[PDB]
Amino acid sequence: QQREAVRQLYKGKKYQPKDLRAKKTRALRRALTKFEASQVTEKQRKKQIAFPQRKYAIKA
Amino acid sequence: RQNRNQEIFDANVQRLKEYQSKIIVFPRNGKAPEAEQVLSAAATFPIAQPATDVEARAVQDNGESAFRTLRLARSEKKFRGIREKRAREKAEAE
Repeated sequence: QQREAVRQLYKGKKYQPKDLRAKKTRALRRALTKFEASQVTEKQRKKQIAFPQRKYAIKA
Repeated sequence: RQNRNQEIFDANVQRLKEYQSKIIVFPRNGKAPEAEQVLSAAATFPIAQPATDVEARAVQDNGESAFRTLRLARSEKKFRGIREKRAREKAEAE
């Protein structure tokens, strides 16, 4: 209960304490996020926008 | 890679033309029609070794006997530098 109350205290916030961050693993903390791997330069953004892999087939 | 042969230029172009004819390309927006895919394209555009001659042709002769040509080609190539030396040393006289 005290943990849940402290979570509601620290809610919606950055730098919540160490024993309430996730535990997952050392490597899968010290590594890249979804957004940070999706971060990509605008050059290649234009590239992937203008010339994307099209959905094709072969009969005719 | 750089093209310096026209038959190959033409053949690859022909393959591309066949491919563009032989496919249908969806939009980016979709509506995703039924496509009923093929597993491979190497089968349908097989690499094709070309013809060099039809089986039948008439004979013609030239009287060269087709061995002396090779022989004196060999001789000219191996004595080219010396024949050039003869030509140049008579050329630079006086």
